[PDB]
Amino acid sequence: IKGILESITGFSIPLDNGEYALYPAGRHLRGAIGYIAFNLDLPISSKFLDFDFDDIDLLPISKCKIFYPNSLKCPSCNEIYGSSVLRNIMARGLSYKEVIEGKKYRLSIIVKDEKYLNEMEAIIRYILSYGIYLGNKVSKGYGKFKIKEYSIVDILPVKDSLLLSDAIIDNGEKDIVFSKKEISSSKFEIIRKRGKAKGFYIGYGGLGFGEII
Amino acid sequence: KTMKKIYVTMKTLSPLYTGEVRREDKEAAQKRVNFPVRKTATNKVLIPFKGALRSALEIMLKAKGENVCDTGARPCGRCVTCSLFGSMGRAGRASVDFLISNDTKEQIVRESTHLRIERQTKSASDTFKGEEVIEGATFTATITISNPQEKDLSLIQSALKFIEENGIGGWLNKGYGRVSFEVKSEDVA
Amino acid sequence: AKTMKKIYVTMKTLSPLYTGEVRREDKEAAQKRVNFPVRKTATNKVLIPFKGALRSALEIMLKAKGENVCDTGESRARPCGRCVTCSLFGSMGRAGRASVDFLISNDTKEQIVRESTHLRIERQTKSASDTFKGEEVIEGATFTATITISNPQEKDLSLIQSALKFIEENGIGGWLNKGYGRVSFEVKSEDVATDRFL
Amino acid sequence: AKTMKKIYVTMKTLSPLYTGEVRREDKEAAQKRVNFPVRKTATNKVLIPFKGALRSALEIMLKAKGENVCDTGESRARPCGRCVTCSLFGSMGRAGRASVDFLISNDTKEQIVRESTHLRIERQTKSASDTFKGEEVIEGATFTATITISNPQEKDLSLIQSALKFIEENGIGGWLNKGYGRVSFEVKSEDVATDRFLK
Amino acid sequence: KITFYNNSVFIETHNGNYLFSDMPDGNVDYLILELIDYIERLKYTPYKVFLKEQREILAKRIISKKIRVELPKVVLNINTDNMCNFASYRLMPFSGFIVEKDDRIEINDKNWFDMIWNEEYNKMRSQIVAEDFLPDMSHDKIIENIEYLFNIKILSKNRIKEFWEEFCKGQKAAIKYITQVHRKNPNTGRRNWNPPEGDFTDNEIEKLYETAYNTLLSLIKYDKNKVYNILINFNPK
Amino acid sequence: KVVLNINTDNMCNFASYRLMPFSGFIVERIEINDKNWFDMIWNEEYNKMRSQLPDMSHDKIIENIEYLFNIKILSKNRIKEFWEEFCKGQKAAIKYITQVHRKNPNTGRRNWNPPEGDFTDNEIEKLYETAYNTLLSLIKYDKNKVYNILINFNPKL
Amino acid sequence: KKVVLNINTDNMCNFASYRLMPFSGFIVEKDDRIEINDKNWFDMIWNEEYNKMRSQHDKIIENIEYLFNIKILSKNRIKEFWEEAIKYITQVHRKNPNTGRRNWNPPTDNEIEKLYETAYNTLLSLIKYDKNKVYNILINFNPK
Ligand SMILES: [Zn+2]
Ligand SMILES: [Zn+2]
Ligand SMILES: [Zn+2]
Repeated sequence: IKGILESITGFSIPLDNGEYALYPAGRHLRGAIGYIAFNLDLPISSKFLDFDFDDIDLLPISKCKIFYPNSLKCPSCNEIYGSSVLRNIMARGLSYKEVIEGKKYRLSIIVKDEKYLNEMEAIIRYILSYGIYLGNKVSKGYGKFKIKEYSIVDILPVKDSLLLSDAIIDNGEKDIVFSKKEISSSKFEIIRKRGKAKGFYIGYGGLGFGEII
Repeated sequence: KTMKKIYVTMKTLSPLYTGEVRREDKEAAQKRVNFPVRKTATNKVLIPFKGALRSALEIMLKAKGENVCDTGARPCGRCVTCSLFGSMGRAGRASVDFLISNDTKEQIVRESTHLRIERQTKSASDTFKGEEVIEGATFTATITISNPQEKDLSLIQSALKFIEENGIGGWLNKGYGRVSFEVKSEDVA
Repeated sequence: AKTMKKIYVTMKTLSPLYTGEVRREDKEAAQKRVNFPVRKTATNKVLIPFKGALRSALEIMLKAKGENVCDTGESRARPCGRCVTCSLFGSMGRAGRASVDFLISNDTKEQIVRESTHLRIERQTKSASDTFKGEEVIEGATFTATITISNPQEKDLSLIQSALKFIEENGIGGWLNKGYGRVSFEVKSEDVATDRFL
Repeated sequence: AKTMKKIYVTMKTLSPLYTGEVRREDKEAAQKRVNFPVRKTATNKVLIPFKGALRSALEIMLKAKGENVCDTGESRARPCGRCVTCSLFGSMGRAGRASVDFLISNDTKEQIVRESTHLRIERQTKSASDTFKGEEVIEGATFTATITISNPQEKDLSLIQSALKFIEENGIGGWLNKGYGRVSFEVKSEDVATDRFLK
Repeated sequence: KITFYNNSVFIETHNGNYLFSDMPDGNVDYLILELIDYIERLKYTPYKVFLKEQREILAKRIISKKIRVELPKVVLNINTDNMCNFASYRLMPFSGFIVEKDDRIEINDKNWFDMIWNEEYNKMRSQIVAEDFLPDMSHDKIIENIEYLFNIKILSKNRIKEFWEEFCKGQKAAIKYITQVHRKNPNTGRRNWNPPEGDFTDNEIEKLYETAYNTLLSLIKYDKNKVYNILINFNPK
Repeated sequence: KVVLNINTDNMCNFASYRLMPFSGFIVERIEINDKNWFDMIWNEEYNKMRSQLPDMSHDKIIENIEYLFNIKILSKNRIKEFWEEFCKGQKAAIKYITQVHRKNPNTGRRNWNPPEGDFTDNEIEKLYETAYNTLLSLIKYDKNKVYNILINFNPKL
Repeated sequence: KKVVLNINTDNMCNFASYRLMPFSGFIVEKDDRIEINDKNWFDMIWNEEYNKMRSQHDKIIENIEYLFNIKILSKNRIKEFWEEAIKYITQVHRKNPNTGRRNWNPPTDNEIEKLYETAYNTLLSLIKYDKNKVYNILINFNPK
């Protein structure tokens, strides 16, 4: 799905060792659409609960095109992103960090099979009327993301030997952490892997995690 | 399943203060204004609105006679406000937006001088500048309630009337933040 | 906690009332015409700060009666948190029980606000050395406020009413020494519970 | 501190009283009928400035006596804050302890307010070369004001009464040269408590 | 108090005595409806009755019976009188303005709108001025003159603040500001300066105003960085 | 579409943008148009519901108002009152200037401020007629041009 | 030239079949493209031009114990000193010549001015001490 998401309200997404994700990842888009899909009775929620489905990250866009890889430099204009966008928030005995809103981000949800499109089109309609909430403190109003554009373009995969997002391969020096929090199961797990660094898609841990640019 | 979507329109009747939380933006603003209002980078105004709704429902349901936890203590998970506005485990059904202004900063946000006057000498002992929202400024929100019940619109509207009488944001005792909240409910299936 | 005190205050002006504009943008827009604008809303209604006047009234009266009452008037003075006006109006930790609203006028600026001319006259030659224009709120203009006391006590209303009669005696707003701000207050109280909305 | 002085003055008018209207819109409403409107409330009662008259009287006499008094009448003059009238009527860092109310008539408009005709006559010809109409306050009209001295001293009532007798001698406001505004004062003072309202 | 009769609700309040339609015996201040006999049999003839088009013809009979008949934010009139009587209707040929406030809706004439248009015109004109956004002395002499006029309070922090605001608006706006401030009034004899403190006469006061004029004139020819480093020492904001 | 229906003069240059402050009416073929439309529409419908100048040069205008301001025939009260009647229309200004200029038949006293100096009788009446013709011809100009002319003489119009 | 309304037309009235609206916007010539934009517009560009014009040892520890015990050298002071520092300390001690208002905290008046001077001395000396030494010194007094 080709589109542009505007962060209406800022998002807070923490990681280990002290740092924050400089933009929202595809796992958060996957989680939030899974939450909407369970709240709409659409039959894609079991596929969401499955963590190895390819059947179905959000990178910032530039003054040009998309920012490419903690700093993300622009390909053409060579504008710089990162560590001028994170902002510290001390609020009522809490100290977290967020991203300033008003910035535009890519859409990356590529359905490999046509059979669920309708379904994906349906939830895009919900987003186009209500918005998607990505990150921490979702119920406090944080992490709002409106859609500015929407279209559907088919994509042929890579016909080459860079990693725009991150990847999960063997043993790595880096460490990537995602989670599974199943509603109507009372289960939450901060599951751990190592993976490679950054700079079709998968490879090889998950569908909404790997990217080959 | 069904869900309830409540559009909250908000008109400001007495000036509104919500303190800015972004530290770098605060210290960028501290050379001029000692109390910057909570502002976006889209030059719009942010108001926390789940805390006011939850606190209003906690004091009202506690003074009615129901068994509701008082935050200020972990949430119990079995009361009405834990089933509606969240508990440590069970997420809240009622996601409540920030109260985003329909206008930008330059139309509604003004730097205003406040005093501290000596009681005997009757002169301005101290001085400060704080940013405040003008009155008649219209804020919008939409709150989303998943798997609603019968006592869903009534509790939200009653907490909304508690915020009308009490106020929202900071400097609540001085008369700041007295607002009026229109509403518009809809059911999405 | 089960009850709250609602004090509806209706105040009329017996003397012309001035309180000074606080918004810089509004004040710099107003000095192209007037030198001392009156503090108004963006809905063109006159606003007066009210918690400070009631608090100052209670501090002067309670200090002169003899109770152990702190003074928050001095420069960066800290409230103690032990006196009755620390409990009633605010402390450094505990919030104030009385949420004192602003004095919102009933009419707008074209009805009650009138720009006037003030002077400064030499004492020897008896000529007007200086002259400046200042807005003022007319006499008989009425204002509404609401004081909501949560966790009430028996003596909170007597304290608020005594502060109101002290504000009648001294004045509210600015230019109080020149005769401005003398007012008359009407009080309608009531006990409510907090679950009228429920 | 513990007590405050209350000075209720009741002033009756002996020669006609003019004090000019200040409000620009009230002026512009009244100049279609009267060229010199009198100062008036919205409740149709006559307002007179009182703090400046008492202050100017005290500065004039305490300057003629030789006491250290600043003048606050010259152009943009600021009070030093160490005088005797600087304590009573204020300075830049301290307010005045004597809050002086406006002189408000006990009667209303259209009962003490009378609109009259004034002249300017050629000296060589004896003809009315000009004519205007001004609004006065009749003689015997009674005005009531209150002075609240927050921190009373021994010499405050004597200073206030001396300034009142100077206002009797000079006139209170308006065309004081022509004979307007000659008034007389009746003073009733009491040392009330500050905590009298704390029942 | 609510009695009953043959279908009649007789709700007594503290304000008025309604009767929703045997007849009662007390005052029926408002009656809600051969019936004329039902009117005529009823003591203390009602103030105003509350009565498909036959109604109106019936209302004409109720009009002829000498009884008032009604056929089913506070608003104030700031209007004139004029008046007229056309087709048994007291009228007024007026076009105006409906003004909506928080509690009142008022009906105002075109004169009030002309009042509002004059205010809005005078507001708009004093926003955009000229080209928003010389003598010469040395920099150190500018320092000691601004220090000397700061000590005697001729150049104050507020004057330095408005000087910096008019300097940020450009050269000509600041020139207009200092020529307005140093403007000797021909009919009054004062300029818009703070008078100096100290035992002075008129000649040295006029000379000090002249050096204030020349110092603030020669500071305008300098760049913004020197002016900022010159005025932070006196006005830190 | 847009038809501006206003004079695009009085264009100052704030920053790098030739702006021009305006207050008017947007009327829907949308057409921005000034207060003269509201006068025309108000007279038209207010009467439809009731059914039961000299031309002297701008430089000479400015020079003559400056001359009469120096000799105090035209003053800040007169320039403000004439501006108030000019805002009330072009027919109230005619009435006000005629009322000030007129010689009362019994007294012979025109309502102008007398000149300051040693002017004789014919020169005084010539300057009174100069004030009449100058303020009469000034009305023929639009509100913005009248404002820039008199804003120099009275800075608080 | 082509003329574009940036103003909001979504508030109107109907008088004499004319859909009219009183407005107070400014007409801007812009390079053969005229526009009529609102007052907010001028507020925004007045702000933009203003921002464009704006683009140009044991005794020491015992003194800190006394001063933090009566809270003149309080927690935000220790923080902003850590955030720093000579120009800061100059800016938080300089007496205002008009009001005599030093920007310190209230703790006789002679003891107050001695305590204020004591603070300036202690604050200046601790900056003399190297980092870490002061940093550790300052942690058990205001942990942040
Ligand atoms: Zn609970
Ligand atoms: Zn206390
Ligand atoms: Zn003095």
